[PDB]
Amino acid sequence: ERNITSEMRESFLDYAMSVIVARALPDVRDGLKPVHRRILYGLNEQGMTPDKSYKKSARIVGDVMGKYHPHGDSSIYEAMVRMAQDFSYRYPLVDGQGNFGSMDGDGAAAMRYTEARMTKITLELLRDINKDTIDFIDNYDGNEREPSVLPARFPNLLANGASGIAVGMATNIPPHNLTELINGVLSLSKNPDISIAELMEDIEGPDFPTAGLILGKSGIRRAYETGRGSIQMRSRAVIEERGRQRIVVTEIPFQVNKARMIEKIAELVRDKKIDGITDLRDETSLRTGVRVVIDVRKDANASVILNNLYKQTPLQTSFGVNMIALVNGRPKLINLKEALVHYLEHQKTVVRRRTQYNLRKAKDRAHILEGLRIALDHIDEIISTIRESDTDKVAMESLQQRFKLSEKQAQAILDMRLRRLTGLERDKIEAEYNELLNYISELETILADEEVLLQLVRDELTEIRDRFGDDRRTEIQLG
Amino acid sequence: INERNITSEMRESFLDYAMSVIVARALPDVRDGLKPVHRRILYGLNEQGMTPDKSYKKSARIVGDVMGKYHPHGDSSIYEAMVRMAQDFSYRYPLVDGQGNFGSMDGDGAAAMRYTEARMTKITLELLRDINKDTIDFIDNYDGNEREPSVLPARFPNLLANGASGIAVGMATNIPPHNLTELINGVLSLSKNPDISIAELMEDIEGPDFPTAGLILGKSGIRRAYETGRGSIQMRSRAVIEERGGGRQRIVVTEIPFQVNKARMIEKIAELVRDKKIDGITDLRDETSLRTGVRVVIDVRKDANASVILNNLYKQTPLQTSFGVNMIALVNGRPKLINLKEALVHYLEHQKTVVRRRTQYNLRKAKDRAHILEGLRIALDHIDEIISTIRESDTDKVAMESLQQRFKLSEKQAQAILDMRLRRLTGLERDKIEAEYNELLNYISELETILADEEVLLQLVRDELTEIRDRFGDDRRTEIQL
Amino acid sequence: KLADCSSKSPEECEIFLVEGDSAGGSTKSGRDSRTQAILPLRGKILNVEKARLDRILNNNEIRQMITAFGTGIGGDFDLAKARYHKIVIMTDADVDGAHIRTLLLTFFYRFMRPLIEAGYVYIAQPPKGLGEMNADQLWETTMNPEHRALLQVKLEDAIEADQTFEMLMGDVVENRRQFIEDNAV
Amino acid sequence: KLADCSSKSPEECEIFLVEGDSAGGSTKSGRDSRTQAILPLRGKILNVEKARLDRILNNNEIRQMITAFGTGIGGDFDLAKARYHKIVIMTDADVDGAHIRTLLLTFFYRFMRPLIEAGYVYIAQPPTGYKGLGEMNADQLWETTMNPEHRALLQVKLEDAIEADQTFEMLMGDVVENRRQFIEDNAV
DNA sequence: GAGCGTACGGCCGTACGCT
DNA sequence: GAGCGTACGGCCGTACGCT
Ligand SMILES: NC[C@H](Oc1noc2ccc(-c3ccccc3Cl)cc12)c1ccccc1
Ligand SMILES: NC[C@H](Oc1noc2ccc(-c3ccccc3Cl)cc12)c1ccccc1
Repeated sequence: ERNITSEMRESFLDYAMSVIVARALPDVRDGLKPVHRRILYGLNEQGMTPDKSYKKSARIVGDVMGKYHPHGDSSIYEAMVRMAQDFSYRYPLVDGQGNFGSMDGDGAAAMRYTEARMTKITLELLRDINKDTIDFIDNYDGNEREPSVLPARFPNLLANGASGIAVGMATNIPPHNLTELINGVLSLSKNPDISIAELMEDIEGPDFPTAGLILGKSGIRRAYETGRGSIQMRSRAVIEERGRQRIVVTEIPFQVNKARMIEKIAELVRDKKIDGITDLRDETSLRTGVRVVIDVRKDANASVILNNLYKQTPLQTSFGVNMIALVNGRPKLINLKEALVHYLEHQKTVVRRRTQYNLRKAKDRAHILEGLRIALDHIDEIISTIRESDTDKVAMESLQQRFKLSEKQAQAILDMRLRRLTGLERDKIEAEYNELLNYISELETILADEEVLLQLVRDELTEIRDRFGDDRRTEIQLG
Repeated sequence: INERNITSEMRESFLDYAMSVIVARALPDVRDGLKPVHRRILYGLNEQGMTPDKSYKKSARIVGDVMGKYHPHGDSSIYEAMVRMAQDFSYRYPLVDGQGNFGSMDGDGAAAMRYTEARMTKITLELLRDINKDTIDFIDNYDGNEREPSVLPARFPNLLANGASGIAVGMATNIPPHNLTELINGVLSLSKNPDISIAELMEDIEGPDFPTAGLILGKSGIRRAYETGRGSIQMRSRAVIEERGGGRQRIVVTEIPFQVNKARMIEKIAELVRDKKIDGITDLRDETSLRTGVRVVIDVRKDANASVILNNLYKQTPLQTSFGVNMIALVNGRPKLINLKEALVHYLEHQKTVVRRRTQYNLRKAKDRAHILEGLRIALDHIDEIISTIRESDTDKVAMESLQQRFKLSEKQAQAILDMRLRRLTGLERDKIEAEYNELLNYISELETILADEEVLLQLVRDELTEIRDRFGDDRRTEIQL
Repeated sequence: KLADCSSKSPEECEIFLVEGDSAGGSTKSGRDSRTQAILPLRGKILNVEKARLDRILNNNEIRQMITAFGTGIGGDFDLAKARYHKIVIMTDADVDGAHIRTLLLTFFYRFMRPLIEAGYVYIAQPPKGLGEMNADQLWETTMNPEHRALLQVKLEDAIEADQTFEMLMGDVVENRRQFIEDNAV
Repeated sequence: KLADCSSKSPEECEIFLVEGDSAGGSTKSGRDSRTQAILPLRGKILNVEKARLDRILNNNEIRQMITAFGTGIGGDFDLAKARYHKIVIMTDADVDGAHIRTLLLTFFYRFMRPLIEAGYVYIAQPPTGYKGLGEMNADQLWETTMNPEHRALLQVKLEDAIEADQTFEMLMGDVVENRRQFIEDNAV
């Protein structure tokens, strides 16, 4: 027996919660939904790096679906395709070989046909993932470990943006210029009490991969203040002599389908719902770039036809900002500053933990080298101790007792090869040991003084800005 | 001139396709019974150690790995080929162990590859046994970034055991499955008498043995097929007539012919009744269940003769079907129509090759190892001098030269001594080395006996086939009525 | 896509609703084909609480379920023309299972409420998914009347039920969001 | 399924026939959309040498090709109503590419022979070692295969009509034995 | 006959929130 | 509105030879 109300409320909550925290909404730290994170981590685990050659998509999707993402091959492949489209992602995270679609909304070829790898910038998302910088968790069947979040050494949520239909809520975050973002984070990292207004001297507004125009700072400001705002995007269009004129469109609004947008214009003309348009061609080519031509009747006013086209087609589109992401595993509507603060805090954590890990590993290694030094310095006695020992277990006990060695050091000495008893090998061991002690001291300086960390972070962010920073594409027109 | 004669283009284009479909798609190799796609799947399972002892891996993971590394074709072509190898109603000795919906006899497909998991069957280990002991030639994969096996060791005769059907260009293949026990007894008989007749072989190999069981009518078709490579074999459902109460009878079908679709076969019978084209059938139910097995019930009207209705059903439905034997496989890379004896001879010859090469490899490795152990013995026996020699040496290069000169060692032995760990200087370790060294000398002698006398080698083949027959041999399912 | 049972006595017949042909096939093998029918659906079904009536009646999955039950819908609903006295919802033990369960319950409650009242609607409890299980094990745990554990859907308060379906499955997002925040754990 | 070019001057227009939407999309990006049309087919096309005329005229891929060329078929074939003066067969560099090439050539030779005579049928030569054209990027597919400055098309020339009739009937006809004989004779 | 089994391919639904 | 982007899903064509 089961009450229908109880069944509905518990069943629907299970679904809704799952769609919110593990499908449709990105984490504020690395900007990734589960499926994106699992793909990039899968690329990394099979070392499909920019230097190595493209691997078949069906191989990648199979590996990701098997080990991390127990869902449809289409859900995985299409998510990987989008990360590889230079018109979808402002900073592409996947380097594709083959038909990964066009702006006309032709899909990618099937996964049998395409090959893929990491982009150089995706290395920065994954940098130090293996230095205990982020927590791993069990995969869906408990046969594998997957990362809860990526190190994200650049601010990917705002850089690439995110759109996601959840349950009870959606997200819509526009992409940004990486240079502007990082200048924003640096500003914030020097002044915790910084205003949105001051941040906007670094972060002018969104920067779409497709370029185009944004009309005014009102929408942008409201969106960065509150997490909600409408931003008016507009095609880059001019009127030019062809003694008849024409409208030429060279940039379209973000996430607008070129083929569909042209069909809407042809349909307005077919249905006599807009007056003055004598022809409509798509002269786009990879050589010429985007070029949609609209011929205007002689002594029809072209400026009036252009204003009508904006009102009546996606040639002008609104971007409805709704900045909802997961913060400590819960969906929060966040302003520009919360998003940057949560990111900077994630970086402080990643660099601290990396340093703690490097120190741990260096100390473990220094301890082993101390054992090898003792063994090389009394090698004649060590040999006799091991020779009079009947088993490995007895030798371990005898070495520990006789020479005041740890179990880890005694194991290391029993594993030492005879070629390590030559003259140059003793010097080589003490060389490594001295460098290790300087490194351990450098690491302890960083853990001792939180401010020393910040100065180091500045220099590594600057290196990333100099290698990956790029020019704004979307013009923001005042008034 | 970029100019091209239409006749030249057709002849060279079509030949490229046709040749490729024949030698690298649709026809199996006579040695391991596998088409390319099957071989690449089983080798892929083995390279990712998806073995019977380890847990089932997702099919999408397996298909991706195979498509990436070996088989540059559609995911559907690969997955469906893997599914079939996992169906106990398709493969007489399944080569893939499936978890989930891998279809039924009603012809509902397998669930999509996202839904299913798979691994090797215990018998697929026998297909792959000794693949790593230089028993078969490897070749470059399609892009030259990987090595794939040209053929599997195939330590049981898989072509005849599981059979094969394949539409090529200019030719097809249709080979029925066989009983493994009967096959191996056949090979043993042949291995003792090269001049054996098909007739004598058929005292071991009665005929085909389908996974679905059922009946074969007569030895005429079977004989013609084993003689010539071509023959029609009449298969028949196992059906009985039984009282159902009220003096009324019914026909119960418990086994159907091989590769016949149960759901489709019932629909043909219902359609004959709907269209009044067969008289006397009052009901038709499929009482098949995992508890009962296959059970198709046909209720017969009280007046009506049930034996006459059964004979009509055989004439008018797939309840009786022919299996058209067309025994074409690749022999030295070319399609050949082969009789039963050629197929068994080519198989036995493959085994002699695999075991000879394995033995040559084991001898190579054992000798290399014996040589190293001789070096380690010398080193342990004069360990005090060895240490001093290495300590007075400035570099590894000097130590290598000094050890070789001072102790009359090879470069391989000196390298082995420099690589020796300190834990090898304990008391038990010197005894362990001499134990291994003495066993190695007996093994080297056993291996040389095999390479010296082809009769010793052939007996090894016989003995290993017999071990497989005793572990994997099983009862006949298909009754052959004489 | 319906695999009907042999018996034409509704009082002893039961129909199993499953997510796709994946579960469909495993189920058809496992079942007692004398008394157990199977209707495999095609993933997420129409949310009838949000959808317009034109779309609902034209939907192919909604049509197949109406045809299978043979009761008709709304005013023309006739409990005595029912072809099964047990309609079993057998969705996977995952989150997308729970969603398809809420979507079917929404259809039954809005278009065939007397079926729920009569106690003909049940919820199977498979022990990741049952599309991945074998038929032998799927029978013994979930479909065998000797060992299975069905939950019978009981409607207690019709006013409270009307509010719950309208809140979870209705077009008003704010009430749904409020419910999630309130009940989040 | 046809992505037509802007120019309506057949003398300077060309149509590319490709194996699927995989190659279709890569091609549509690469092409000069002023003079280069694209008709993506749907895998293996009907073998017109084996098929009955009823089936051929009802086939959706055969219909789209007839519509695209605008010449009609057989007796009603009109070379002057041709909408392209270059029909380019651009199949993948593999064995199933070669098959779709033989299947298209069989259709052209039996139903539009004067198109071949006029020298309007060509065969693109994509560089070998990519899986197909669905595996190439558009930039590279243009420069090697579609750019009139650097591409290498083969023009299909019909020399002996008697020898051609025998070759199509042998390779693509319903008689298996002549086809099998040809393969054995010409193997390696 | 029609469909067997590797190959080349394509086309349709549903939920969810926001503007 | 209608479509953005992860999720649940499904269904059809063609070659090839032989029975
Ligand atoms: N934080 C402000 C507020 O929170 C939630 N709205 O809906 C939710 C659903 C679930 C949870 C949750 C709670 C606890 C643990 C895990 C989870 Cl996922 C939190 C919220 C919000 C309202 C409106 C918009 C954005 C954010
Ligand atoms: N022995 C007659 C015949 O052989 C062939 N039919 O088609 C072929 C195509 C190619 C080759 C070949 C020859 C030499 C080198 C490499 C190759 Cl691949 C042989 C045959 C046959 C066919 C079917 C059944 C029985 C016999």
